[PDB]
Amino acid sequence: LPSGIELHNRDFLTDAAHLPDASIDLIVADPPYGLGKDYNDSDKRSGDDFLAWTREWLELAIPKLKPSGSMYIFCTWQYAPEIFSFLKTQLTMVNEIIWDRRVPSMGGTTRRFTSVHDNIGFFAVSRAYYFDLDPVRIPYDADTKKARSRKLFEGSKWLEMGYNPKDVWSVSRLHRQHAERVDHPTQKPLEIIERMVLASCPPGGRVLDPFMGSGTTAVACARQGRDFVGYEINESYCAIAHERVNAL
Amino acid sequence: LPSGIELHNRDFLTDAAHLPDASIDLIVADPPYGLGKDYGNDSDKRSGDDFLAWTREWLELAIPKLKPSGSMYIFCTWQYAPEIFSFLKTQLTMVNEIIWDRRVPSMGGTTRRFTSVHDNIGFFAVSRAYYFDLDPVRIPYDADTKKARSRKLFEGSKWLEMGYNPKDVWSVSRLHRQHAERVDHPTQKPLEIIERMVLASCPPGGRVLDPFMGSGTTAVACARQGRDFVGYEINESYCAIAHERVNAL
DNA sequence: TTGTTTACTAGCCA
DNA sequence: ATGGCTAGTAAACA
DNA sequence: TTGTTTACTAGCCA
DNA sequence: ATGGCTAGTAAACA
Ligand SMILES: Nc1ncnc2c1ncn2[C@@H]1O[C@H](C[C@@H](N)CC[C@H](N)C(=O)O)[C@@H](O)[C@H]1O
Ligand SMILES: Nc1ncnc2c1ncn2[C@@H]1O[C@H](C[C@@H](N)CC[C@H](N)C(=O)O)[C@@H](O)[C@H]1O
Ligand SMILES: OC[C@H]1O[C@@](CO)(O[C@H]2O[C@H](CO)[C@@H](O)[C@H](O)[C@H]2O)[C@@H](O)[C@@H]1O
Repeated sequence: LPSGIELHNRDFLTDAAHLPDASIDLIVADPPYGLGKDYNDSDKRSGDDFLAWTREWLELAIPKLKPSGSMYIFCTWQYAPEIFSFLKTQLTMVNEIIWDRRVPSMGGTTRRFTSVHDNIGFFAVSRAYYFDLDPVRIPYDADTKKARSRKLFEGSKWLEMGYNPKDVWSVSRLHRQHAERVDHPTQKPLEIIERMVLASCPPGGRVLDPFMGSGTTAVACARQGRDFVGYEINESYCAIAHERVNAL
Repeated sequence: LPSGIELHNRDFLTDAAHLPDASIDLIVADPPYGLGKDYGNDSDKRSGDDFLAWTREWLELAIPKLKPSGSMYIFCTWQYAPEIFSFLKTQLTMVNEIIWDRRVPSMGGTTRRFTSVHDNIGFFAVSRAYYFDLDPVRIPYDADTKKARSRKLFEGSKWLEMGYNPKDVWSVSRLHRQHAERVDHPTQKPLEIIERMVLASCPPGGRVLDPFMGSGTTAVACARQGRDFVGYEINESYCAIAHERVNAL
């Protein structure tokens, strides 16, 4: 395991104290959504119970942010207004990013529009948070270049280097047979996590994942060169995280 | 003006008495986002608690106008969506959170954030027996995509042979100024998405309310789809365009 | 071209 | 207050 | 092929 | 407390 890469198979809430306050540049928080998934009982909480537990781990993770830190939190629309409304009292919301998973959730419903997107709250401790777009700009290919280029835009940073990813990221969910896929139920694309890691944490900086699971953020910090602290209570997920960071 | 489509050049929050309680099948509300736009008025200049109290006020007037099967779509920005949705969940139940991918991002010149190309829409319902019909809004596959999707497991399926759910993310590009449908409105919404709402959550003949009709896109939607419509808008210029868009059908 | 699957069925009736 | 039966649900990876 | 624009800069300075 | 100046921000309509 590399320098700065820390994998703790420990309950984050008990072992948060073991992490120094104001010592993490970025928190990549993909916690249980409260959707009844089989991880333990972590995602088997619903309603005000789940909201209370969410707040409980958030008040432990927030103080560990440096004055320049930022945070991305994954959630479902079913709870996003409340969790975001709470986090707006503690930090400032810089963005709401929509992961358009392209592939919709199945079930067989016809009484509503099917879920295709996940909500991501992008918060910051202060207005002097760190944000660097250049590493995450998306380049135009030759054809997309020739289409967007005009003598009003020639030389513009968005044209030559790349455009802003925007607050909706259209990336397909990892198929079970995808090369990236491992033995985790709710994996996250490396594209997404890597974008966030590059855009809000200095090189060699510290990224905390209170609910790390497969080490997706761990892999994202291994490459791109950033320090990482992870917390996953499931032994098998920590194993797969190790294998994922020990193959780069 | 056609029958069943009513256009009012007044303030909504004050004519709410006129509207009967439990008469509206569907509310399609596109309110001021609290963003500083100039609608010819200063309604979108409110921010923070001012904006949110004003929002909750007009909402407390609009909600009783929905009959039990009633539903509501509400446009908003991510800066105020958590609070607005949190309040509305105490009144009605949230069925969906639809994200309007406007495809074209907001301009300004920032490099410290992610440019906006999403608007939030809250889909709430009064009861669990709310009206909803997906078949009018199913998206049919074309001769190439259905072929790419058709497997023996899916042959004869409702979603394959007819059309799939539009999902809670609608990637409909914003209306360019030179676009044919575009009128002289600062924040015009495309006819596609409002027509989708009108077709799905309002039965043929039902009454739709747009407290902030603007250019009357909901009026055109209700006229083209055989649904009654009522609207409110203080700008007479916007109401004039709202008219013209309906008489042109 | 094809098997298969991913964080988000639901309304009745009993 | 609580299950079970039903008609039903996409895009994209290997 | 090309002009033009649409609900959402941002920090500094005199 | 107030503009102004800067360095910038894109898909898609006509
Ligand atoms: N108290 C807890 N502390 C640390 N991890 C937890 C805790 N409770 C649940 N978890 C784990 O958090 C993970 C949530 C996952 N959605 C994270 C997946 C991860 N983002 C990935 O891309 O693979 C689950 O695997 C849980 O086992
Ligand atoms: N009290 C008010 N009552 C009725 N309309 C109002 C009020 N305040 C502001 N408005 C208008 O509400 C509209 C908000 C816009 N989103 C309407 C756009 C409209 N959905 C369209 O299709 O273009 C503005 O045109 C306002 O002038
Ligand atoms: O608006 C529904 C919304 O509420 C949530 C919590 O955000 O669930 C709560 O409210 C439901 C109302 O239908 C109850 O069924 C549920 O018991 C309660 O927790 C979400 O599940 C849903 O998105």
